[PDB]
This record gives sequence, C-alpha cells and structure tokens, in this order.
Amino acid sequence: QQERDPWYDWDHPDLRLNWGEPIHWDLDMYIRNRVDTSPTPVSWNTMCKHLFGFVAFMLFMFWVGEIYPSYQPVGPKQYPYNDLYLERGGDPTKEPEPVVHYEI
Amino acid sequence: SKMELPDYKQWKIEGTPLETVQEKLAARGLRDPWGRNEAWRYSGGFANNVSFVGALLKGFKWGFAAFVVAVGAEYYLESQ
Amino acid sequence: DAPPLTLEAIKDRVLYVLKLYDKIDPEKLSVNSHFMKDLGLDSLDQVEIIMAMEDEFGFEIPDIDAEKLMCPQEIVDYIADKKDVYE
Amino acid sequence: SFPKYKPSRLATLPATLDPAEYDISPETRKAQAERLAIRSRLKREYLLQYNDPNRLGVIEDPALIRWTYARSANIYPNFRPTPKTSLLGALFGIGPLFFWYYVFKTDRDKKEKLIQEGKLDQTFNISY
Amino acid sequence: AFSAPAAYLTHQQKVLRLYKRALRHLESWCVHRDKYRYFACLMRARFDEHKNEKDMVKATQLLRQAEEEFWYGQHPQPYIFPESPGGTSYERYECYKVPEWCLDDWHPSEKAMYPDYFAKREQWKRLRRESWEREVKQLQEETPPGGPRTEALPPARKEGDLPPLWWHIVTRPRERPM
Amino acid sequence: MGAHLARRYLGDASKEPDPLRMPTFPPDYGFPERKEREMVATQQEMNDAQLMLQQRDYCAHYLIQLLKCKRDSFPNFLACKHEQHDWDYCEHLDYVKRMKEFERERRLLQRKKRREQREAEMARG
Amino acid sequence: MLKIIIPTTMLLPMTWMSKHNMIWINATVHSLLISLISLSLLNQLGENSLNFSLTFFSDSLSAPLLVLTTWLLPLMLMASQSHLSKETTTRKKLYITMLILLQLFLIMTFTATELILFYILFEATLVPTLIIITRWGNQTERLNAGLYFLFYTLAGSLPLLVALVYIQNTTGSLNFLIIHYWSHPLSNSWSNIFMWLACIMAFMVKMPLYGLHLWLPKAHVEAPIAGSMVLAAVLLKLGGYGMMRITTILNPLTNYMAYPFLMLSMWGMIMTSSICLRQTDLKSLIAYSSVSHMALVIVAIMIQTPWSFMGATALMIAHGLTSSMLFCLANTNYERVHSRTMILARGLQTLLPLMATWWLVASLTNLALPPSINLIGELFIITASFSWSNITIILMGMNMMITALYSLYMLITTQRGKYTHHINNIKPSFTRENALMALHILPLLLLTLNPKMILGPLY
Amino acid sequence: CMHAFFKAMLFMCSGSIIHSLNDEQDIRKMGGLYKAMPFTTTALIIGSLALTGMPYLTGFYSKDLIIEAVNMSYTNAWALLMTLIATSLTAAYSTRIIFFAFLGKPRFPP
Amino acid sequence: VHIEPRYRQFPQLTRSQLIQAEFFSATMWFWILWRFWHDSDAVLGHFPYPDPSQWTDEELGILPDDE
Amino acid sequence: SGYTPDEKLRLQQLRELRRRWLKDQELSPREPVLPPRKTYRHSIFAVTHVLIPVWIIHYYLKYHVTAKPYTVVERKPRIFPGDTILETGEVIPLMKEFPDQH
Amino acid sequence: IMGFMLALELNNTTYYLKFKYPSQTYKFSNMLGYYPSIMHRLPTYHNLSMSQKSA
Ligand SMILES: CCCCCCCCCCCCCCCCCC(=O)OC[C@H](COP(=O)([O-])OCC(O)COP(=O)([O-])OC[C@@H](COC(=O)CCCCCCCCCCCCCCCCC)OC(=O)CCCCCCCCCCCCCCCCC)OC(=O)CCCCCCCCCCCCCCCCC
Ligand SMILES: CCCCCCCCCCCCCCCCCC(=O)OC[C@H](COP(=O)([O-])OCC[N+](C)(C)C)OC(=O)CCCCCCCCCCCCCCCCC
Ligand SMILES: CCCCCCCC/C=C\CCCCCCCC(=O)O[C@H](COC(=O)CCCCCCC/C=C/CCCCCCCC)COP(=O)(O)OCCN
Ligand SMILES: *P(=O)(O)OCC(C)(C)[C@H](O)C(=O)NCCC(=O)NCCSC(=O)CCCCCCCCCCCCC
Repeated sequence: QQERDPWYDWDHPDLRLNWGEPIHWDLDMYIRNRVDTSPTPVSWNTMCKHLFGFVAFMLFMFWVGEIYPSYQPVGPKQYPYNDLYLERGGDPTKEPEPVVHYEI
Repeated sequence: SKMELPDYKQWKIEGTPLETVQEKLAARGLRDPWGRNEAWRYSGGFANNVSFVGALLKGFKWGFAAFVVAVGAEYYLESQ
Repeated sequence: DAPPLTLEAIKDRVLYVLKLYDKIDPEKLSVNSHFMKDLGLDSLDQVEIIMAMEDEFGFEIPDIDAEKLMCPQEIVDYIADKKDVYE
Repeated sequence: SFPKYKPSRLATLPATLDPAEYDISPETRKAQAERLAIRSRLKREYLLQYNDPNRLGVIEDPALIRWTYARSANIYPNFRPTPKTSLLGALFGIGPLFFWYYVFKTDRDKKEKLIQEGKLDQTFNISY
Repeated sequence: AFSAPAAYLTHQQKVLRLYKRALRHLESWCVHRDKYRYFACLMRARFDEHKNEKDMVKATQLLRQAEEEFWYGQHPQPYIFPESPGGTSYERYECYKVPEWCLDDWHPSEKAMYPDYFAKREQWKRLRRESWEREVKQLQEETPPGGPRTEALPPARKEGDLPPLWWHIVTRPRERPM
Repeated sequence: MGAHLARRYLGDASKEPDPLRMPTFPPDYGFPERKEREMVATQQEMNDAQLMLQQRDYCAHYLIQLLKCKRDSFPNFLACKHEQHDWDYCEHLDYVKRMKEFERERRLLQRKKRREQREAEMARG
Repeated sequence: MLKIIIPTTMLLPMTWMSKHNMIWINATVHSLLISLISLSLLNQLGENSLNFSLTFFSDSLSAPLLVLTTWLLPLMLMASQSHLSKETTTRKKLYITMLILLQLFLIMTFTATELILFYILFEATLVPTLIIITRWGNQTERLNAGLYFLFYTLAGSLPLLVALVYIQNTTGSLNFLIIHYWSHPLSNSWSNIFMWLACIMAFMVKMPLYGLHLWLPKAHVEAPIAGSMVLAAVLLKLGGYGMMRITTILNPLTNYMAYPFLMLSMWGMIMTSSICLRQTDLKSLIAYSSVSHMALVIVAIMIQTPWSFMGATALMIAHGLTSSMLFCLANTNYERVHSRTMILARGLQTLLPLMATWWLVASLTNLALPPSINLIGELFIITASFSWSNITIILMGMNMMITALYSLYMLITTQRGKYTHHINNIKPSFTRENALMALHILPLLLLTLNPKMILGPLY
Repeated sequence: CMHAFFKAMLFMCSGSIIHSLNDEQDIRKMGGLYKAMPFTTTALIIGSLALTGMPYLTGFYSKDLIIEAVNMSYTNAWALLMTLIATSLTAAYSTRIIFFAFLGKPRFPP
Repeated sequence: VHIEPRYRQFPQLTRSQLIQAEFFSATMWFWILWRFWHDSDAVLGHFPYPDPSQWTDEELGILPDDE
Repeated sequence: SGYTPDEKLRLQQLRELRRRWLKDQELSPREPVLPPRKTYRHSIFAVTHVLIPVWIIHYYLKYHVTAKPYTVVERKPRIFPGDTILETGEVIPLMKEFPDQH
Repeated sequence: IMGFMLALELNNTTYYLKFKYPSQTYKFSNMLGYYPSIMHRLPTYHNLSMSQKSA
C-alpha cells in the first residue's frame, strides 16, 4: 500500500484500498505500518554490500586496535600499604607479600 | 487589517546574482522568465546578511568593552 | 494563528505571480485569460506556472489536477476548494 | 552510461524503469480499458451504497469476506500432503524441538556434573 | 485527487510529469534560488531541444533514457511539502476529523446547547432526503448498458436538481477541523 | 598517542617497554641507595575522609586538605584555589615520577640488548 | 464452604421464580453479594490449609480462584444482558441457570479435598459449557467447536480416571492431605512413566499444551461472550490447579519426564506469539495470547520450584482477568459492527475515547507492564527458569518482545488511524459497558497494591 | 547534565523556527533567519558553541575533560580515532545547521 | 503585542527582542573573555611536560655499558 | 488535458454547495447556550500543594518510617584530621608535617 | 576548528554554478548507512512470512 498511489481517491485512504477489489493474500503484512517494498534510490544488493562492508571493516579495525592499544609513556600507578591491601578487602589475619615503592 | 500586496513593478533583477544568471543564460542563448519572482528575496531588509565568522562574533564588540571595564575596575579595587 | 485566506487574497496572489511571469503581458492578463488559447503558452509553461503557484502557496497540486488548471480563475477555485475558503 | 537499477523482492522495480511500460500494443490498451471499466463499476456500486441516505450499518465487502475466509477456513480442504509440504512441516515442527532438547540437555548435564564434582559456585544461592 | 483517473497516461502526460519531477529534484539539489533558476533554464532548454520530434519511437526511447537518467541522478532525500504524502505534516489532523453521523448521536442537552446550528443541519438533511431518487434515476439513465466505463459523475441537468452523489463530497470534514 | 607507540609497533618491541609487565629489573639494579616513598596520610585518616580507592595514592594528604577547605567555606566555592593547586602539583610530581620509571625501563632494556649483542659478538669471534 | 455453596443453589430457584424483567437485576445483585461473602476465604494460614470438613477445604491456591469465579459471574451476567435482549424469558432463565451451575461446579472443584471428587466436578463443568457454546453461539462453527472441546477434554481425562482409581487401590486413599503426608518416591519404570503420562496429559490437554490446543481457538472464537469469559479466565486454570495438586505424588519422575513438555511449552509460546502477529480475527488473537500465557504457566509448574509456583498462581489470576477484559472489549466492538475482522473498523479512538482508554489499559496489562501482577508472575517464572537453565532467558525474552509487538499491533489497528467512512452505526459507549470494563480493570490494580494474596501457598 | 541543558535549548530553538515558518522543517527552505529572528539566532549560536566545546561554556567542562581522559588512557586506538573524528563531525554538522538555517537569502514562501 | 504579516518584505522586528539578543550575545562573549583572563590554564595547560631525552643516566640509575 | 463542460459544471455546483455548507458551519453570536447552573493565587497554591505534602511526609518519616530499624540509613559524615567530633566532644588530630614541594 | 573550516568550505562551495551527481559516500551517509532499509525490511518480512506460512 506504500507503493500504491497516494493521490488517488481510495475508499480506504489509510489502507489505500478500494471497495470490492481483490485483496492480496498478504495484506496483513503489506500495510503501511509494516513491510515496505517501495523502490529505493540505491539497489538492494549495493546497499547490502555497503552496509556489510562498513560493519565488517569497523569490527576488524576494532580488533586491530585492541591488539595494538594506545597508552602513555608512564609506569604503573603506585599505591601505598601493599597496593592498598586492606582497603580492597584483603584478609587481616594473613600477611600480604610486601610491595615497596622507591623514589626516582 | 487587510494586508496589501506591494506594487509588483518594483522587482528588478539588477544588482542581484539573478542578473549574473541572466548574463550566463544570455551568453548560452537562453532566458530566465522567473527572475523577479525570485528577486523579491534579494532586496529590502534581505539585501545583506552577515558571514559565518561575523555571526559567531555577534556580540563581541560589547563583550570586549565590558571585559575591559571589568578588568579595570578589578585592578582599581585591588589597588585600593 | 496564521490569518485565514480569502478569495480576494488568493486571486491577488495568483495574479501577482502571473504578472511576475515574463512570458505574460500584464496589460492583457485577467482571471479568465486562457494560458494557451489567448495567452500563447504551452505545456511546459503551464507546468512551470503550476509549480510557481505551489511554491507561492506552500502546498503541492497533484499532476492529475494540475493538467486541467488552464485559467487563473480555475487556479483560484482549486486553491480555495482545497483550503476550504468560502468567503 | 549510468549504472542500472537492479530490482529485488523488497526493492521492487519502479514503474518508470519497467521496460514493458514503453512497449505498448493495442491489446494492452484494451486490457487497461477493461481494468478501468471494472474499477469504475465497483466504484459506482460502492458510491451508490455509500450515499444512500436510508442505509444505516456497514457496507459488507465481499472481497474482505473472501480474504478472511480463504486465509482461515479454506486452508485444510485444499491441502494435499505433497513431499514439499511433508518435509517443510516435519522440519519446522520437529527440528526446533529436538534442537532445544539437545541444547537444554547438554547444559543441564554439564551443570549437574559440575555440582556432583563440587566445583560450581553455589554460594549465596538460597532462592531457586 | 478530485479528478477521475484515465485508463492510461499519454506521452505528453508522461513527459510533463517527468519534467515536473526533474525540476523538483533539481531544486532539491540546487538549494539557492539563482543556481536553481540557472539549472532549471538549462533543463527546459534540453526539453525544448527535444520538443520537436515526429518519430514517436525515437521520442519514447528518449523518454526512457531520460527516466533512467533521472532515477540515477535523483535526490536521495527530495524536498516534500509538509502536507504532501510523505511530508512531516501529512495526515496530522486525520484524528480530529469527525463526521455528521457522529454529530447526530448527541444528547438532547448537547443539541440544545447549539440551537441555531441544528436547524440548518435539519434543513440540509431534508434537502439530501428529497433528492436521492432523482440522483439515482439520473445515474441509471445515463449509464451505458454494460456499466460505467470511468469514475466521472454527471452534473445536474435540471434547475431544481443536484449533482448525483454529492453528500459526502460537500459535507467532508474541514482540512483543519479543530 | 606518541612516538613510543610508533617505536614499539613499527620497530623493536623487545627494546620498547611493555606497560602491562613493567617494571622488570629489580628496583635496586643500578641504584646503590634508593629511598622508599613516604606516605603522609594514614590508613585510618584516609578511611575517615572516605577517599575513593583510586584517590588513596601518595598524594592523599593534599586531597584531604582540599576537601576540608571546601567543606568549611561552603557558600564561597571560589576559595580553595591554593589547595587545588597543591593537589594538582602533587599529582604532577607523581606523574613525572611514573614517566621517569618508564624511561628508566626503556633505556635499561636497550642497554640489555646492547650487552647481549656484544656478548653474541664475543662468542662468535 | 457450605456458606458459599448454598447461596448458588438458592440463586437457581430465585432466578426461576423472579419476574421476567427482574431476572438480570436479581442475579447480578446476589452474585455480587456471594462474591463479597467469598472474599472471606482470603484469610489463609501460613502452615496448613483451612479444613472445613471431611469433604471441602480451602488453601492459598484455592482461595484466589474461588474469589475470581465468584467475581466473574456477575460480569458474565452483564455481558449476557448485552447480547440477549430479544431472547424469550424461559431461554434467558436457562442461560442464567447454565452460568449458575457452571459457577457452582467450579467452586466445588476448587474446594474439593479428594482427587476423585475433583475429577467428577472437573468433568461436570463440561456439560454447561458445551450447552452454552452449541446453543447460544452465533455462527455455524459452534457445533464443531463444541465437538472438538468435548472430545479433547474427554480423551485427555479418561486415563486420568483410570490412574486415579489405580492409585486409590494401590495406596489406600485419594485424600490430598493423606497423599501428601504419605507420599513416596516414584520409581523410574514403564508403569510409573505411563501413570505420570496419564495424569499429566489429562491436565495438559485441559491446560492446554501446544499441539493439543486447537480446541481453544475453535471454542473461544465461536462461543458467546459469557462462554468466552468463563472459558479463558477460569476453565483454563483447572489444568494448572490440577497439575499443582497432582504433582505431589509424581516425584522424582517429574524431574525426568518434564523435558518434552517444557520444550513444547516454550516453543509453543514462540509459535503462538508469532501466530498472534498475523491474525485477521481479534478473538483468535486473544485466544492465542491465552495459549502463550498458559504455556508459560506450564513451564513454571514443570520446573516446579518454590519461586515458580508463586509466579504460576499470580500469572493465572492476572491472565484470567486480562483475557476476560480483552474478550469484553472485542465483544463490544463486534456488537457494534457485527463482524470479527480486525481491520474492518478503525478510528475507534476518534469515535469512542473512553473505550480507547480501556483498550490502552487492557493492552498494557497484557504485555506485562510493571508493577502489574502479570509482570510479577512472569518475572518470577523467568527467574525460576533462569535458575533451571540459562537459555530459557533467551526464549522468555523473545516471547516477551513478540507479546508486546502483537498487543500494541492490535491496539494500533483497532483504535488508531482513520475511521472507516461507511460505518455509521457507532453509537456512544453504554454505561453498562464502561462499568464492565472498570470492574474488570480495578481489581487488577488493587491486587498490584496487595500482591501477597495471589502468590499461592509457598509465599 | 550539560548536554541536557544545551540540547534542550537547541531543540526549543529549532521548534521556534519550525513554528514561525508554518510547520516547515527543511533547512533548504529556511534562510535569512539571522536577521529575521534575532533572539532565536543568538540562542542557537550559543547552543552550538556549547555543543562543540567553546572553551568556557557548559560543554567545555564535560567534553574537554572527556577527550583528555580518552587521550590519556589504555584504550582502543581505533576508538580514540573515531572519537576525535566524531568531535570534528560534531563541529561540521553544527556549521551545517547554522549556515543553512540563518545565513544567506530567504527561501521560505513570500 | 500585535505583529502584522508582511508579503515579500522583511518582517517587523521589536526593540525589546533586538536588545535582549544583543545583550545575551555580549554576555556570552564577556563571560568567555573574563574566564580566559583568569583561568587560561584550563585551556593552555598549567605544568610543563618533561622531556625524557633530557634525563641523565645518573638520575635514572642506568650504569655504564661496561658493567 | 483540460476540463470538459460536464466536469466544469459539476465542479461549479459542488463548489457552490460546499461553500454554502461551510457558511452554515459558521456559528451564531448566541450559539453557545450554557446551562444556567497573583499573590493570592500563589499563596493559596503554596500552602496546600507545598505545605500539606511536606507536613504529611515529615510526619510519616519521623514517626513511622524511622520507627523501624534500618529504614532510613545515612552515609556517615566525612571526618578530616584536625576536627572536633561533636557527639563525644572528641578532637581528631592533625596529620604529619608536609614536606615542602614548592 | 578543522571541522568548522572544512564544513564552512564545503558549504561555501554550494554557491557555485556547478552541479554534480552525488557520490557513493554521500548516498551512504544520507541514507543513514542503509541500516534502516535493510534491517527494517528483511527481518520484518521474514518474521511476518514465517508467522503465516509455517506456524
Ligand atoms: C567501508 C568504509 C568504512 C570507513 C570507516 C571509517 C570512516 C572515517 C570517516 C572519516 C571522515 C568522513 C568525513 C565525511 C565524509 C562524507 C562527506 C559528505 O557526505 O559531505 C556532504 C556534506 C554536504 O552535503 P550537501 O551540502 O548536502 O551537498 C552534497 C553535495 O551535493 C555532494 O557531495 P559530494 O559527494 O560531492 O561530497 C563528498 C566529497 C567531499 O567531502 C569530503 O571530502 C569530506 C572529507 C574532507 C576531508 C577530510 C580529510 C582531510 C583533513 C584531515 C587531513 C589529515 C589530518 C591529520 C592530522 C589531524 C590532527 C592535527 O567526498 C568524497 O567524494 C569522498 C570523501 C571520502 C572521505 C573518506 C571516508 C570515506 C571513504 C569511502 C571510500 C570511497 C571514497 C570515494 C567516494 C565514493 C566513490 C565515488 O558535507 C558536509 O556537511 C561536510 C563534510 C566534511 C566534514 C569534515 C569534518 C572533519 C573530518 C575529520 C577531519 C580530521 C579530524 C581529526 C581526526 C583525528 C586526528 C588524530
Ligand atoms: C545575614 C543577612 C545577609 C543580608 C540579607 C540577605 C537576605 C535576607 C534573608 C536571609 C538570607 C541569609 C543568607 C542566605 C543565603 C544568601 C545568598 C548567599 O549567601 O549565597 C552564597 C552563594 C554565592 O557565593 P559565591 O560563591 O558566588 O561568592 C563568590 C565570592 N567572591 C567572588 C568574592 C569570591 O550562593 C549560594 O549559595 C546560592 C543559594 C541559592 C538559593 C536558591 C533558592 C532557595 C529557595 C528555597 C525555597 C524553600 C524555602 C523553605 C524550605 C523549607 C520548607 C518549607
Ligand atoms: C550444507 C549447509 C546447509 C544449510 C541449510 C540452509 C537451509 C536449507 C535447508 C532447508 C531448505 C529447504 C529444504 C527442505 C524443503 C524441501 C524442498 C522442496 O520443497 O522440494 C520439493 C521436492 O522435494 C525434494 O526435492 C527433496 C530434496 C531435499 C530433501 C532433503 C533430505 C530429506 C530430509 C529427511 C529428514 C526430514 C525430517 C527433518 C526433521 C527431522 C527432525 C530433525 C519440491 O521443491 P519445489 O519448491 O517445488 O521446486 C523448487 C526447485 N528449486
Ligand atoms: P506541450 O503540450 O507544449 O508539449 C510538449 C511535449 C513534450 C509533450 C511535446 O508535445 C512532445 O511530445 N514532443 C515529442 C516527444 C518528445 O519530446 N520526447 C522527448 C522528450 S523527454 C526528454 O527529452 C527529456 C530529456 C532531458 C531531461 C532528462 C531528465 C534527467 C534529469 C534528471 C535530474 C534529476 C536530478 C537533477
């Protein structure tokens, strides 16, 4: 019905149907609120190829950037008290392996 | 009430990009019959409009003066 | 919000556009001036006139109805009927 | 000169690009006139009923009635168990069931084996 | 929408519709008025150059090639008037359109709230009820034995008659009903 | 962003440091006497101030002072500029220490590469 | 329970001795009074049920169903008033008598304390429903619908009778308390498998289960409004109540025999929702939605966890109310235009605002909008199924998406758009219809306010 | 928070333009509004400056810090590049809106 | 206030809206200038970025290659 | 194409009828016949709409919600060095002496 | 600033009396990447077809 002519004086202007004319078997699917088969400016194959290429290229480049990450020329962040052993939930009874940070 | 249409004979394409279009079409051997109906848009208060850089700096003239006055007042208050 | 249209205003605006057309002599132009019989235009000129009216009034005239508007009075009647103007 | 438009099921060919729209025979004009005549007859009947002042109700649509009857009450009498219908019915009605049975059975067997081996994190799971 | 369609579109109608579509899409591409005027003049120059052609086969081939060119070069997002089909304001007021048959289901108190309107409504209803037989007689007299061949309705021949099948066309809801 | 990424990815990744694995060499390797970093704010003080775990670094005392300044002079939020600057400078010093660590790792790796290449040359001839 | 049973057996002579123009008034007033009386059964204990006598007992599962039935009777009476204007006095009294007998049988079925009496009453409910359908249906297919309904139910339930008498002979008693306290594990043998099959298949055919469900669209489409209201709201819950009652003696064999039925129920949810997506009939859409919800209840009962029974009970009550409301709305639209086609009448929001509001509320409750008891039950069932396995979440999610899709699709199709031009008999909504919709919808929101009353005995 | 502020203002300005031009939502028909609608033009310019991150507007205290944090992080290089390109395209479409809506000559009906 | 529609002419403006638009644009630019005068560090940085190439092996603890 | 005489005449008649219909659709000066049947505004709005809900909610919270344990839980205030604990009259001491960083 | 300058240049190029057909990149960008077309026509058609043909 989207493909049907909008300027004609239909008996059902919203459905774009006439009284008495045969009804398509899939009218429930082809209403204007649902699947549209109207012609597009670009061919369906070209649209599918472009969309697939774009998404595949983006995924590939995301994987490449994941295996080649970006960072800064700095060392690991240093935290006191065995890298905050007790603050992160370490067991008070057990003694953690000491972590010592020196000046530079 | 009862808005009156302006006189139609006042619409000329002279001093307008439409006259350049007419010159190009005359050089090509053609003519543009709808020149004036579009030429209403290039006259009156619509004749001149600002550029993009001039639009962003819409109130810089007064803002700069206010900034200068505020800086001077702040320095004077700090001194005294 | 916007002021309502009237028959006189519609006629004035369509005659304004027609007088701004360069292929029509304003002195011999009236509301009953046939575009082809007594104004000497053709199909492309009539299409351009219809498009100019569409641009002027901010709405589209379907091609099924646009091919039959051969008079300024006919254009006025069509616009008034579509816009529900009765005075 | 220009790239050609390739129609698809969901990207159907426009009426201005249809080759048959420019190769018209006198029989095609007769067919178009017959179609217009049928449409005009149906429109006249509908408009008479619609503009009848004494009518109070719904103008029954035989086309709508036929569509509803064919889609619901006319399927089984016109069904023959062809190989195509048999295979499609068997597939679409049995395959998903066995697929889901296999998936759920595998998942539950893995979970039960983990529970029996005592290597599944069941702490704080007191609502089942 | 007000005119009954024909069985087919003639060559002149096809080329005129193509010309209007090409001009509209060119205006969509050429946003500015001077540029649009220049290129519209060029387009009409092309059409006038091909205007005189006695060979209908060659004219049809030119039309087909022009349609292919238009489809390739059309604007992906052409300008559409707001009220036109596909526009941003299309069918916006269809929910406010209520008919007179709904209007006659009102309560007597509601009808008494508007006394003068319903007198004229009753006059219109009487006028409708006094013409239906003449309308149907005129329709059945002028039809061919096979039946209607087009969706065009005859006018009223007599002075006291009304054009057949006029009620809903005349009493259709206003374009801005509320 | 930087030239280190280009050096590591389009050059000798063995000579360039690995951020996720450094430091590799012992902290005392090349430092005859190295001083352990000093923490001013105590664990109890940080816990009472309710600093976020990412904010409980060696610059926590300046953050505590900034928070105390901001809370006390509430209506005048344009007050603790000195405390904000002190905290920012402490964080800047921490960052430059991290940069020093990275550079030390880089040149220690390149020195190891030079030493092993010299050893290979000696073994060959 | 006699304080509720006797007033129905007094509704019968009152209906048959009342005046010709007072039958509806008397029946409605006294049905409302009986519902108010039956509201007292909600005061359940926490450990054991209410044992009134050797024959009748009430539990936290029985009480909400009894209240639902006693509340549903007057609404059916109002709908019957709607569609039975031109019937004769004797036939109207017979219709009211059928409704009263059905309600009495349902009450006794829900409050029965033994499995054989439960079976007798649960089969006794067939006669009034069959008579109502095949006598006051409007179309030709009512006879076929009645035949399908009756024979599906009986083919399901006869092996249940054989299994029940066998169980009584083997164990000693069919009393529910005894078979719960004296329950013993069921070994994994062919005989036990077939006994399990007998009982479960009976209740699943009643439920219904996907693949055994065609009788449901056939009967619900062709039944009158009262028949559709009682079929969808209460008669579908007999299978769920029976399964929640009969599974006490089927463990641990239920842990092994539940796979085919679980897969059938989940794929049936999916398939019936997809069918709802493309239905040209409104009543068929509502019937298939009912099938999907009952399949979800089946999944909950089969997984059989304490969080699944509460969800099952809540979903049963909520679905009963929602389906009754949807059927009432569809019947109003049908009575306006005399056709069940969904796309025939449009613009009903423009033509009837209050009915558009009722449609919106009913469709929102259908798609389980929080914090409605529909969503409460569905969420409990989904959580229990997730604990059971971690792909049931995928199946439930897609089912929920399709459910929302078809609910809003039917709402938009019926209410929104441009009204049909040639349909000029859309009269304003009646006070009776508006009150019917309000009485359907308000208890749902009140149960949302107080949800612990419909969460079963495992709360 | 900042985006809520300036995005709501931008939508209000667009709605004012649409209402003033008789339900017209096309920049190809908008034009001359810099002098036609002074206050709307000022508000839309300020909103577009805040949207693109003018160094001391509402969008500066969020977008600038976000970009700085993305730069100095152990993140995906492709994600960082796409973020920078997205910022450039944000400036680009703000320029498109301003240019096609307020600058130039009128294109609306007479 | 009442504004008469214009046909093919520049619309009728108002002194109030003109002065308000100019005032708010001036306010925005004044705020930007005032903030940049006081908080130029937020845009141009505050602390110098160290050059790793200028750090000595002695302070970085790098021994001579002979060891 | 163009308007045939029949089409033109029918259009003229329909236009006449439609315009008359719209003129009838106009209303009369008397037409709506109804049945016979700011500091003050802001003050009356502020007392009810603001003052009554706040009273009700404060009463509900202070005597019903806070009558049960753990219903209202407040994150404990931040304690900084060099502070005064008001509950027990305590003094939380200062930190160490900061090494100057310039 | 780079985006500002490039957008302003490409917008100023629209005043020239030169007309060229659109590019593949322009068609991709204006058509929303073809995502609404493909993903709103294909899955919906297949689901609504299997809902009627199969179930
Ligand atoms: C599967 C691929 C997956 C790719 C994934 C990755 C995607 C990356 C995207 C990169 C950016 C794309 C830019 C927009 C492209 C679309 C343009 C468009 O449609 O314009 C129409 C639209 C106006 O349309 P209209 O007014 O309605 O009229 C349309 C015409 O009638 C008719 O219009 P037209 O068609 O004649 O005009 C379009 C024309 C003119 O537009 C442009 O040239 C746009 C790009 C400008 C130059 C950008 C690069 C130069 C500047 C940066 C240089 C390096 C700096 C390094 C250092 C940075 C830090 C200091 O462009 C072309 O013809 C080709 C452009 C190719 C762009 C590259 C990406 C797509 C390649 C696809 C393969 C096929 C290419 C050939 C075309 C198709 C086959 C024939 O243009 C605009 O509104 C402005 C567009 C330009 C905005 C530029 C903003 C800045 C961009 C980023 C600069 C760098 C920032 C910092 C990055 C980080 C540094 C660390
Ligand atoms: C002590 C007397 C002072 C002079 C008279 C003041 C007016 C008379 C009334 C007494 C006011 C007492 C001071 C209050 C704060 C005044 C403003 C101020 O100091 O701002 C500081 C700060 C501004 O300070 P600053 O940080 O900008 O200062 C910078 C200073 N330099 C630049 C020099 C470094 O502003 C605020 O804190 C903003 C306050 C916003 C208030 C919003 C409205 C609240 C409305 C409440 C409604 C409900 C009421 C009832 C509630 C209960 C339920 C019923
Ligand atoms: C290797 C990668 C596989 C990927 C699968 C992709 C999907 C393809 C599989 C499903 C496609 C449909 C196949 C089954 C449907 C039958 C096809 C059919 O209808 O053919 C009939 C004729 O029947 C046949 O030709 C049969 C050929 C295929 C038979 C396949 C083997 C049979 C499988 C037996 C098992 C059936 C039960 C399966 C489910 C059991 C439970 C899991 C006539 O076809 P027409 O439409 O009239 O002509 C169109 C010509 N193009
Ligand atoms: P009027 O009634 O005066 O009569 C004029 C017509 C044309 C009807 C003639 O009477 C006629 O039929 N003449 C002979 C037939 C003929 O002229 N055929 C060829 C004309 S079509 C043609 O030549 C079009 C080619 C140029 C236009 C192509 C359009 C492509 C541009 C698309 C651009 C879209 C985006 C910019």
